[PDB]
Amino acid sequence: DLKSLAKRIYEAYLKNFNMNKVKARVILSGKASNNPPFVIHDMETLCMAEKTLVAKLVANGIQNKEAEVRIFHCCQCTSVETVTELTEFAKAIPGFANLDLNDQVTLLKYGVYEAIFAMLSSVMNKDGMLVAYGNGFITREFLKSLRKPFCDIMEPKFDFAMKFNALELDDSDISLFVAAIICCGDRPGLLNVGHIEKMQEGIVHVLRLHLQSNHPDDIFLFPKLLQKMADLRQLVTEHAQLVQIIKKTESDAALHPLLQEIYRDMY
Ligand SMILES: Cc1cccc(Nc2cc(Cl)nc(SCC(=O)O)n2)c1C
Ligand SMILES: Cc1cccc(Nc2cc(Cl)nc(SCC(=O)O)n2)c1C
Repeated sequence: DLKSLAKRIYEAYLKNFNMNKVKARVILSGKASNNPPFVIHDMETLCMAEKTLVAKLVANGIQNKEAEVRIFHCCQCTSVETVTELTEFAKAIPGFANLDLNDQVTLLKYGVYEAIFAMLSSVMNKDGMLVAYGNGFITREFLKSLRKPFCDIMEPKFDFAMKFNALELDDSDISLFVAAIICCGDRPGLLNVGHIEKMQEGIVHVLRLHLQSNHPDDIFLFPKLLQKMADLRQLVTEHAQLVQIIKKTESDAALHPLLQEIYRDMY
């Protein structure tokens, strides 16, 4: 029964996310054959990568804009796609589809970015992150090179990811972790907190059992992951504040309407 739950969540994860850790680590390891990632480490390579990966935009003249504005809009596009995937994943979580329609929206509103930065670790190593469906690799140092405030976007997530990747979780662990993130009983605005906590309790229960079987060498792995969930909520809170800064101080860098709605009245 509980392994049913764990397998259903794992299978929904493998099915709904176009990029997962095993596939990411292959690309990140320099392995693979055709269509390897284009490395984006300075202005020259960013322009080259854009001419191949976003041809229509280049024809619209985006390369007249600041590199920081293109990178930010690239980030937004990835976020919209990942929110779409997480929304479908959550539907595959047992019990979620039975919740009130307003509570589903609320759980995903507060959960998506915590889950996003958790799973972002999977496509990060100490030197950069995968982008563009595995076809680009943008270096950590190039991102640090951007003018403020855009140089402050990615680095706190690199810092989180290096410590998160140190736990050596696999997709079977991560799928349960993300399920636990979404089914969070203390989100603001929740109508039926009681059903969500019962849903949360069952998922975390399976997580605890799964980590017991999958990581018998890490005595405190379960409470370490509880702490990472708190760490992610703080990271998202801070991230929403930097995005709000960029929204008002930085013109040319408008916010997408799906993401705008996520941050509205969030924190
Ligand atoms: C790392 C990478 C890969 C592929 C394309 C791009 N540049 C982008 C990507 C996107 Cl989705 N959008 C833009 S500019 C959009 C606009 O100016 O409204 N520029 C970048 C920065
Ligand atoms: C899965 C993935 C990989 C790479 C980038 C992104 N989007 C990000 C990541 C970071 Cl650290 N920052 C941003 S700012 C735009 C937004 O708030 O959605 N967007 C995402 C969501």
